[PDB]
Amino acid sequence: MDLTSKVNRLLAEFAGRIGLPSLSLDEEGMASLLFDEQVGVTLLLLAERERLLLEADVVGIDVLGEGIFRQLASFNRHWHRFDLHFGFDELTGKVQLYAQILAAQLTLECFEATLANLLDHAEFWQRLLPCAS
Amino acid sequence: DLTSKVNRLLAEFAGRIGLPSLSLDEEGMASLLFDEQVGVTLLLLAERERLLLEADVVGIDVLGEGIFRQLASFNRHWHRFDLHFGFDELTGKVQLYAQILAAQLTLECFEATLANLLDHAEFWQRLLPC
Amino acid sequence: TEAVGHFEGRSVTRAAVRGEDRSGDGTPLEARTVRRR
Repeated sequence: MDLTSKVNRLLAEFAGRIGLPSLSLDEEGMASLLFDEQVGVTLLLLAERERLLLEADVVGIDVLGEGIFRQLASFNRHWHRFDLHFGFDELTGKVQLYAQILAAQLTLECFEATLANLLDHAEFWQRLLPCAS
Repeated sequence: DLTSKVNRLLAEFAGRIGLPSLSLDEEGMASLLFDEQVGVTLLLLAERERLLLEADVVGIDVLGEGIFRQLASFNRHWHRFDLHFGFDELTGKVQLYAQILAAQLTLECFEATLANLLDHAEFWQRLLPC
Repeated sequence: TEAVGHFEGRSVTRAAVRGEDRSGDGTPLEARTVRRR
């Protein structure tokens, strides 16, 4: 059994738990979700490096005052304290948190825990970063 | 004795690298200088079972005022090479970070990651100022 | 009707991947020079 199907098996079980009919990876090995119609999360399977990537949209750059990218970089210096680091998508204008799961520890329990944590922080920086008040 | 393991690997590595001896200091850190241009700073976190590698790239005094945007953007794609850009406020120099868990902490994995880290560190030094 | 799920106190809907919407030579260590500082 290849890695792709191993993960597809995990996403099928995860779907059954939350109430979605089905859930699988793309031909590119991708799958996206939308939480509370606000936080978008994308799953990225890297079969080569055997690891699952998790992208999370935090906030839009239009609501952010400048000088924040510096405070985000200062965060990445201690990313190991949360296993999460910041990134940016120029095309979308969205600030993103990234989390990864090694194929060796990739289980349902670990996947849900890593996702819930990623969302916990994403929602936090989504409510904190904006300066528009 | 998780600290002695790293000292054991740093000991065996010390012979292969050419250095007389190598071990973590009282704090649990270590500083090395490669090619006289690249500098890596080992850092062992006991309770977390992690080995951090901080590689100085370039100071911010030669970059523009719109460089912080770029770094964040780079971290999106460098998320594949298991690397990312950060910054030390006190020092004042952008850095590339990488970590090795106690689970995969082997001599082979140590040199492989460090080899990859040095290549990317050098690669960026030349390109950052532009 | 669009399917809606629930995860840790959050509603969840299937989202499009929108891949089109939004988006080295290894150098051995033996060759590299070392300088403990």
